[PDB]
Amino acid sequence: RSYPCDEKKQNDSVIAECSNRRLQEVPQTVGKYVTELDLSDNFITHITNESFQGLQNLTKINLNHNPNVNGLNITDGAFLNLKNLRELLLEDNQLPQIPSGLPESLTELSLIQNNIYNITKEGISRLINLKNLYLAWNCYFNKVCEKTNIEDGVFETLTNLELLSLSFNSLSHVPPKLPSSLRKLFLSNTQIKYISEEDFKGLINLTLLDLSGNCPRCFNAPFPCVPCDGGASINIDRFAFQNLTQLRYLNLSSTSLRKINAAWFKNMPHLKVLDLEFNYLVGEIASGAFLTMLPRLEILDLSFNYIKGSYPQHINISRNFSKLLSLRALHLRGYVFQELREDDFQPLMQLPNLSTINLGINFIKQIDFKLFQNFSNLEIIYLSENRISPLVDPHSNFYHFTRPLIKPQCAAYGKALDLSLNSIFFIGPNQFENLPDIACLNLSANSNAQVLSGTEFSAIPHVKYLDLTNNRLDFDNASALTELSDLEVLDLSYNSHYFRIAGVTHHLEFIQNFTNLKVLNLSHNNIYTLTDKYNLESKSLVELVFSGNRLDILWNDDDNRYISIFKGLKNLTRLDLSLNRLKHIPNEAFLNLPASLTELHINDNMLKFFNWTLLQQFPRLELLDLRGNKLLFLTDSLSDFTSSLRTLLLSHNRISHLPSGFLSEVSSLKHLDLSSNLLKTINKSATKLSMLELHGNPFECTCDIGDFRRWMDEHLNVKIPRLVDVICASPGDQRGKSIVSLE
Amino acid sequence: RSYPCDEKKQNDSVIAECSNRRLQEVPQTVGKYVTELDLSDNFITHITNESFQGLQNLTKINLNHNPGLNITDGAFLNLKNLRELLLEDNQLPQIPSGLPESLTELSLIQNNIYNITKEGISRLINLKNLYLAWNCYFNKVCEKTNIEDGVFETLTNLELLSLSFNSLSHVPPKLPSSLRKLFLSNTQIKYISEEDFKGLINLTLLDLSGNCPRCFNAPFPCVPCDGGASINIDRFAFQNLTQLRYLNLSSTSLRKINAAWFKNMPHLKVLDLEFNYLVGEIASGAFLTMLPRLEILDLSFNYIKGSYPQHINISRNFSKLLSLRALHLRGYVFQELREDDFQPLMQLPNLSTINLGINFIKQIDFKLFQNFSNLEIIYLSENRISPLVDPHSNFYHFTRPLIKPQCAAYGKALDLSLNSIFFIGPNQFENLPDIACLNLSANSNAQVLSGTEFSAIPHVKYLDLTNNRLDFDNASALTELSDLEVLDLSYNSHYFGVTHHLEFIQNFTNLKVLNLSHNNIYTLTDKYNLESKSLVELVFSGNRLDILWNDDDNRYISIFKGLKNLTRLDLSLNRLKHIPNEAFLNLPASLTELHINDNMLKFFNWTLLQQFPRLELLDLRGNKLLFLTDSLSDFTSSLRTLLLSHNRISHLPSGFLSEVSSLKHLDLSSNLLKTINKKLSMLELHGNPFECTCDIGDFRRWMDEHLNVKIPRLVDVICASPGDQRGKSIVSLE
Ligand SMILES: *[C@@H]1O[C@H](CO)[C@@H](O[C@@H]2O[C@H](CO)[C@@H](O[C@@H]3O[C@H](CO[C@H]4O[C@H](CO)[C@@H](O)[C@H](O)[C@@H]4O)[C@@H](O)[C@H](O[C@H]4O[C@H](CO)[C@@H](O)[C@H](O)[C@@H]4O)[C@@H]3O)[C@H](O)[C@H]2NC(C)=O)[C@H](O)[C@H]1NC(C)=O
Ligand SMILES: *[C@@H]1O[C@H](CO)[C@@H](O[C@@H]2O[C@H](CO)[C@@H](O[C@@H]3O[C@H](CO[C@H]4O[C@H](CO)[C@@H](O)[C@H](O)[C@@H]4O)[C@@H](O)[C@H](O)[C@@H]3O)[C@H](O)[C@H]2NC(C)=O)[C@H](O)[C@H]1NC(C)=O
Ligand SMILES: *[C@@H]1O[C@H](CO)[C@@H](O[C@@H]2O[C@H](CO)[C@@H](O[C@H]3O[C@H](CO[C@H]4O[C@H](CO)[C@@H](O)[C@H](O)[C@@H]4O)[C@@H](O)[C@H](O)[C@@H]3O)[C@H](O)[C@H]2NC(C)=O)[C@H](O)[C@H]1NC(C)=O
Ligand SMILES: *[C@@H]1O[C@H](CO)[C@@H](O[C@@H]2O[C@H](CO)[C@@H](O[C@@H]3O[C@H](CO)[C@@H](O)[C@H](O)[C@@H]3O)[C@H](O)[C@H]2NC(C)=O)[C@H](O)[C@H]1NC(C)=O
Ligand SMILES: *[C@@H]1O[C@H](CO)[C@@H](O[C@@H]2O[C@H](CO)[C@@H](O)[C@H](O)[C@H]2NC(C)=O)[C@H](O)[C@H]1NC(C)=O
Ligand SMILES: *[C@@H]1O[C@H](CO)[C@@H](O[C@@H]2O[C@H](CO)[C@@H](O)[C@H](O)[C@H]2NC(C)=O)[C@H](O)[C@H]1NC(C)=O
Ligand SMILES: COc1ccc2c(-c3ccc(O)c(C)c3)ccnc2c1
Ligand SMILES: COc1ccc2c(-c3ccc(O)c(C)c3)ccnc2c1
Ligand SMILES: *[C@@H]1O[C@H](CO)[C@@H](O)[C@H](O)[C@H]1NC(C)=O
Ligand SMILES: *[C@@H]1O[C@H](CO)[C@@H](O)[C@H](O)[C@H]1NC(C)=O
Ligand SMILES: *[C@@H]1O[C@H](CO)[C@@H](O)[C@H](O)[C@H]1NC(C)=O
Repeated sequence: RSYPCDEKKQNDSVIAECSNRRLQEVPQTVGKYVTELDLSDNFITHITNESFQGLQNLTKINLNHNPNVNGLNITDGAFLNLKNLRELLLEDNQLPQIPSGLPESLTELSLIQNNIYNITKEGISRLINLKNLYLAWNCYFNKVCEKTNIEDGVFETLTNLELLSLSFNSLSHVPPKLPSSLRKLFLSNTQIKYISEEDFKGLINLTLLDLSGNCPRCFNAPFPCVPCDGGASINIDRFAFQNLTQLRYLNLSSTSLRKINAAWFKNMPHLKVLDLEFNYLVGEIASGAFLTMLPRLEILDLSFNYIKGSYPQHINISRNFSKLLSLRALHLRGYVFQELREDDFQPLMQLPNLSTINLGINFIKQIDFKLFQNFSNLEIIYLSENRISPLVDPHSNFYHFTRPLIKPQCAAYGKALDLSLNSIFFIGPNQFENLPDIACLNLSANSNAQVLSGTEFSAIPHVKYLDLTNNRLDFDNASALTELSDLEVLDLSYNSHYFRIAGVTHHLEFIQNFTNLKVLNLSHNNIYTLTDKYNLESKSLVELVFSGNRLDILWNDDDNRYISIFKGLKNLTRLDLSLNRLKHIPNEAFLNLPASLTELHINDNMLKFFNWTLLQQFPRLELLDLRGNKLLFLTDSLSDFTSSLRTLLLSHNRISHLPSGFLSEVSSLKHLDLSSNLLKTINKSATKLSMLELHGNPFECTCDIGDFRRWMDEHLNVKIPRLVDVICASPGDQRGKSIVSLE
Repeated sequence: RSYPCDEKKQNDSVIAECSNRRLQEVPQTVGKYVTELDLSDNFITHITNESFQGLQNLTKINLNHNPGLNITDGAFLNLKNLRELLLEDNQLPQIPSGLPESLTELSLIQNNIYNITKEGISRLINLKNLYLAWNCYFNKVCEKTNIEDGVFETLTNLELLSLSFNSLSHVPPKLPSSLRKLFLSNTQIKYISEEDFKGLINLTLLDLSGNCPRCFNAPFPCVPCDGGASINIDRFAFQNLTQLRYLNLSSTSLRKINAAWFKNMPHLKVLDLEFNYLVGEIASGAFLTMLPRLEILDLSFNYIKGSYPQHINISRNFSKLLSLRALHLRGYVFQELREDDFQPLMQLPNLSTINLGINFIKQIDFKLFQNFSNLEIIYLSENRISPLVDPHSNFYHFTRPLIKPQCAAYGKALDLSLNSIFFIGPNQFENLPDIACLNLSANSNAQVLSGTEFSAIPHVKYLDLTNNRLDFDNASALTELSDLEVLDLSYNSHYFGVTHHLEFIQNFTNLKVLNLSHNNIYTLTDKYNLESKSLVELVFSGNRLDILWNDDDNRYISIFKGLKNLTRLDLSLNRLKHIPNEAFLNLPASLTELHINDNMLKFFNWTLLQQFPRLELLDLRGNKLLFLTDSLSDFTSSLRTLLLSHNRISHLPSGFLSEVSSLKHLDLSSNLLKTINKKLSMLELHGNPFECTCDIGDFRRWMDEHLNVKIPRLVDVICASPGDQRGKSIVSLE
């Protein structure tokens, strides 16, 4: 049993997860087999040639974010002992210089978020084996440095370097003497205003070049931002990319470009992805000579080149967009325009592989929706943050929202269409005419108050995943949504009435109708009474998320109407009853919970009593989640009630005693979470167990606890995570120390 | 010191607050003098002869929300000065037998009283206001409220009679002539006879709302008459009702309004026609010519389902409304407002309020609001303007000012909240009248303010920009409003790690109140001080003063040093563990009210209160404070109100109060005091783990010696130990 780090196999090696544990120094108590050690986000202040002895097999060390709440003191040659160190991460360490005498065995070095202003031969030219060198975020908006200083030809000794990142350093100019081994050169936000012909010669293996943020488009810029003055674009010489014939990724976002020289791509027959966000290219989009130079371009971002002060009727799309044969995703966020017509997108209708059109946040009023029928491969039509009316961390892409436009689980069903955050206040009768066949649909957050009658979705009868979150919908008619017989997922999360006055009823009879409905989410609907039918019914449903409702009211109904609300959901395996303000559950009510359950969540309620006997009603149950409640005790023999339960989550409760033979014998239990409770100790009197969580208990650390210590040691198979936070409250002297420290 | 009731005199009388104390019976522990006894919201089950034994000097008794409640026939008879009895939410099956003739007001709301019998109330001759709403409404038991013939006819001083939320089917016969306010909402009365309201010549208010309701999109249950069928009101229904000031026909499913209804009704002042089907009537509108004295017309939510018309059709007969003060056309739902459409309201001399909330209007011809003599309130919330290039509440017409009063006070108010003004248009404000109060809240507004956006309405005194994404980095931002006094930027953040420039504040000659709550301010660029000679109030809640004051170079040690007129400052929710000792001394010495609550303070340097000779109120609630100083007098003589609840203070320094004569109100509720040892007016102790051992029944006597000092919530100052005692109130032990 390791301490303080959590140690485990990874692939074919053993790894030491030692992060966020308040260590003031590299431990010497690390396993012998460990080759990767993560000490990041700690209180480590100094590193000497002695810190990592007896650990010479180490391949990778991560020291990021040390220390927390002056920087890190790295003695010279501190690491020269480690003859196998490949990857060394020193990020956010407040380093004042490149540490000297770093092992020549290194292949990946990261020194981002430090105060390093000199890049010297001393520091890193002995490191002939570097593949990946990351020096970013060192001089930006800081009294010093004035300017990062790059000793002429530091690199070039680096004949194996493939990745170099100098982004976010005041460089003013591209370093000369860069190795020809480079494939990826990151120079975002480096105050490089001009790109000579000479600057990138000899880099005939370049696959990626990042020059974003040079001559920022500073307008409404979240971070500080010093534009070039004259509002001038970066200045790239004509033939400046002529011997870059491998370039696959070019990121010119936020370089104040008005004009794009088609010369730049003359020798770039493979350009795959072009970032042009945060520029002034409305003009160039209208004409665009350069579009003829990019028959292999797969991803084009022209987002956020709107013209301040302006809100034009139509978008202007060059004919040349049709020369983009290989285009897969066109990102046209925040161009800002009112009407979009069939004819405006004629160019894109020919592109065979175009599957994503992103028209996010253009505040568009009218769209000619039939136009999307005319595309062989549209999979994702993303129209969030428009005005359609009813119809009668420095390791993140800084500029292009890379996470999915639409929830995988929704898009997985087919063509997706996102109309969230528009003006669709009711669903017009022509709302969805001329749409192609949509499988996934977002109407979230449209202040939408439709009285659903069963005819609103007839034009797209095959929607499978429907997101209606954050509207004001009325599904009192039991025909509601019936035209969607293939619907599999429904999200009514956060749905209320338009008045947001307390006292709203709900009819849930529409649910029973669906023969393959699988997931329904009524979270935060504030349901306290159903009208007429007091049972939900489904032969298909598998998941109901009922959180943020008033089951506390429903089950305390003195006349007993909701004793079986859920029983008729006959296939249900997962039920989330969290946040329902539950003090206790009528025994009768709990025994009507569908016997089919596998996972039950009653966490974050106010339960003070739980009838462990009732788990006999539930032969298939595996996960029971009673976290964040007010429970005082546990039944002294669980086995007798269930032989199915795998995981029991009790954390954030008021349990001070473990019953005798509680764990002897739970039998089928693997994960037990008794963390943040009121245990002071554990009897030896209290198995197939494999996680036991205990951090956050006010443990009395005397000789009484010694029982448990030797139970732990004689049960290494049972993981107990997070030891650091298994804290003695008493008796300080002991207080604050980990219960693994005593004798 | 009355227990358990808190007692205090108001005018000649004397009140005994006695609610929310978990009482199971009527204390015989009651001040003999008490004339008003409030017992509501408790755990009471029985009322007897000698539940009020020697209390003949009682005048009002409230027993609402208890615990059903059981009352002995004649339980109240003894009390010959009993005027007002309130018995709501009591689960009563019948009207208590034998009630004092003396009653002028009775209330039996939210009970199960299905029969109104002479036996019950025919003796109560002096009744003026009788409330019986919500007894027979959607519970299978009681199909119908049974009302004895002429039961109310002996009540011949009866002014107000409410029976709303009861199935009656028809207006009861034999009502007394002295009725002035008859409330019959939600009663299932689809027909009004001529005889129903015969001769009620003192009526000023009639409520028929909710009979044959517009059930479509109704929050609570709802059942229309058969078909979309309207209430049926006989042509003569209202013929002898000349006094009527108030008529509520909300949600009666009206398509047609018979102008004859108003023939004999020249003084009608307020008329509710909300939630009906009168798009037609609004276009034609005969009834409109019969309403010369009407002041508040409400036509809200008459929208036709499925429809979204370009225009609104106002009949020209809208000009026959010469007394009009407020028109409420919410939820009509239309797309364009042309100058011509509101011709009929333009010379109505006293029209001060137009409310067009929730119409989803895309375009308005704004110059038209210039053709109005007395507009004060133009309410356009929840439309689509683009950038230009409880029983006793009102079910339907909601009452709560349309615009914060504080804003409206300044002059003409324009609320364009919840529209689509995603930036500020070059011509957004051209051809508006002279606006004093503007609400731009929640338009997803990303304007980079440059100092010229507002110059067509430069006389804005109160500007509300909350819930947008404004960029005010430029030092000229908003300066064009040199008369600006209130600025609200609550919840403003970038549309995507964002820094702030605040220089713009200094330029204002007359700015009173600045609100920056929830701006996640962690850094200022260039200038590190806020500066103003006018600012009285700053709200800096929900920002990163923890980061700013833990700067290495100490840039922000004088962030507010230069708000030299500052009286009120709010540093709540800033994640403060620790305020650097001299940063605290650089807060305006002008300060009167300093709020540092809902942070994480471990320590507080009580000495530094010397530098603040004006401080009346200090608020440190919701922190982790361990200690109070013993010598608070040395450090201030100004402080009146100190608030410490929700801290970890287990010790009260001896003679802490003695002598901080200045202190009037001291809140130590929800702290760790186990006890209290050896000129104040309130002291809050509840929520403390008191030890109820014999030592420190000192404090118990210290309470007796000082009756002047008020302790609220006494039933909740609760022994934790040794217990046994655990759960008992401190007051009870011996
Ligand atoms: C309304 O209610 C629904 C139903 O709950 C919510 O939608 C579900 O949301 C949950 C998360 O809240 C989703 O669960 C997550 O799925 C992710 C996708 O998993 C991939 O890989 C797994 C491997 O097993 C596959 O099963 C799956 O097909 C995918 O290929 C996972 O990333 C998530 O894993 C979580 O657990 C592990 C720990 O075990 C963590 O390491 C992860 O970080 C993570 O937290 C998780 O399982 C679920 O898939 C959604 N379902 C549907 C149908 O949409 C909605 O969110 C809710 N709506 C609103 C508004 O709240
Ligand atoms: C941003 O900060 C603003 C300034 O703090 C917030 O506005 C303030 O809101 C408080 C309450 O949150 C108001 O105080 C209330 O005012 C009413 C009315 O007071 C006036 O009239 C009464 C008689 O009716 C009289 O007694 C007073 O003397 C007043 O003249 C009080 O009745 C309440 O008890 C309470 O004090 C401030 O008045 C108000 N200031 C302004 C300038 O509006 C604002 O809400 C904040 N924004 C957000 C989003 O939170
Ligand atoms: C149909 O429209 C009717 C208007 O014709 C509505 O009648 C109004 O009913 C409301 C809600 O029950 C009632 O509530 C208010 O009155 C109580 C008494 O007023 C006191 O306080 C005020 C304020 O300071 C003062 O001006 C008064 O003199 C008095 O002292 C208040 O306790 C309560 O908080 C509330 O303000 C209205 O007074 C009543 N209007 C009249 C003129 O009687 C009716 O509600 C509506 N029906 C439905 C179902 O919506
Ligand atoms: C400008 O655009 C380029 C692409 O043209 C962006 O390059 C990408 O940068 C992101 C963020 O670092 C990289 O993602 C990372 O990948 C690695 C390795 O698989 C992983 O460790 C990280 O978790 C993350 O997934 C991405 O690889 C890199 N793209 C390529 C093709 O190398 C660049 O960030 C843009 N510049 C700015 C300032 O936004
Ligand atoms: C439908 O649109 C809404 C709004 O765009 C999406 O909501 C976002 O969801 C993610 C993950 O659930 C959150 O982190 C964001 O904060 C949400 N944004 C907002 C503005 O609320 C929603 O996920 C979309 N639905 C689908 C199925 O993709
Ligand atoms: C501007 O418009 C907003 C939106 O209607 C108003 O916001 C309300 O503020 C009050 C507090 O005064 C809250 O109780 C409500 O919840 C808010 N309503 C909404 C819909 O958010 C705001 O009051 C208006 N500003 C002024 C100055 O009148
Ligand atoms: C003077 O400052 C501005 C600021 C913002 C805009 C915008 C704008 C607004 C909100 C948005 O979400 C997007 C993408 C753009 C459009 C036009 N003109 C402006 C002028
Ligand atoms: C069949 O269901 C509906 C539901 C709602 C409407 C609405 C509507 C929506 C939301 C609102 O706030 C207002 C005031 C009206 C307008 C038209 N036709 C409808 C049809
Ligand atoms: C489109 O995608 C397919 C399969 O991924 C690929 O074979 C084809 O080359 C692509 N089309 C073009 C024009 O590049
Ligand atoms: C119930 O759902 C499970 C998947 O959760 C599935 O294996 C089973 O076939 C379903 N049975 C019915 C009747 O829906
Ligand atoms: C400072 O505040 C006081 C009280 O509101 C006021 O009388 C005075 O005019 C203000 N000072 C300035 C310079 O505006």
